[PDB]
Amino acid sequence: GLEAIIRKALM
Amino acid sequence: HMQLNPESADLRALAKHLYDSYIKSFPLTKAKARAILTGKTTDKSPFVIYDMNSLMMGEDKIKFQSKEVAIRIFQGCQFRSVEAVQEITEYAKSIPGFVNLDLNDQVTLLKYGVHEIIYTMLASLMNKDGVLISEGQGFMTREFLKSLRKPFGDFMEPKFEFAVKFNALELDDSDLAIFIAVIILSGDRPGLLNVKPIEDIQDNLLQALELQLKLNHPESSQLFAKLLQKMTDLRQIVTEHVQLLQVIKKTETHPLLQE
Ligand SMILES: O=C(NCc1ccccc1)c1cc(Cl)cc(C(=O)Nc2ccccc2)c1
Repeated sequence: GLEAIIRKALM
Repeated sequence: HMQLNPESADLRALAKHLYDSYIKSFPLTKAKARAILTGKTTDKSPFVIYDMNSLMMGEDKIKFQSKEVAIRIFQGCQFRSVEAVQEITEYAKSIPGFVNLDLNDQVTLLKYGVHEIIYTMLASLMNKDGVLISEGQGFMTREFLKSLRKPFGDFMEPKFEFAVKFNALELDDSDLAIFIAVIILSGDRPGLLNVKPIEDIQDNLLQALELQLKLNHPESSQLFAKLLQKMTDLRQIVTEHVQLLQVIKKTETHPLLQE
């Protein structure tokens, strides 16, 4: 959940 | 003794770069927050939720579906935290050396830092009476949040407790930008692959933070040490927070997760 958002935001 | 040399100049340019990036990533700064909370602004005066009646009017006239007030409030809080994760990630990308780290390490730092930085940025939005919400359109009193039924009544209390003592240190946006960067580059997060490069960036951020606090706070010669003690406090505080987020999850039942 948290990882999902961080990863997409990091793009 | 302290000298204005090429090294101190580079730490000041790093401090300024983080401030600039901070101002960019976080729409509502502590300076603007303190202006709203102290009525030292021309900007629109926020709507005060101090009881159930003022909440009901507030929902209709804040302009941000469970039939429980307490659940609707907590959902707004969790939606704002997703948004805060995105703002903090965007900020993390501006820290020199951070986008150069193993992506998996970038994720781990953010995964374990965001909650600690959310407590920090919440203090900027709080005074003894309550917390600014809805990017400063609303203000919700500490005692009203505390009156919500179990287990929602105790959700915000530890953030207020942290904020009362953290705010007493009178940090500004220039101090906070570096403070938050020191938190993100914590070499001791579980599951990191390549620790040394994180400690190397952190060492530089710690030197920048120490200089910022000496130049900016002639009233406390050990403010640097006191801030490191807060990063230590924040660790166990987030432990308790994550603990309660569970008790809720398994006792009570955001569009970017659905996508
Ligand atoms: O808008 C909120 N709740 C929705 C609502 C309000 C009033 C009536 C009905 C529904 C809300 C409530 C609380 Cl207690 C805190 C926050 C908030 O901004 N949290 C936050 C998290 C991370 C970083 C900064 C702030 C937002």
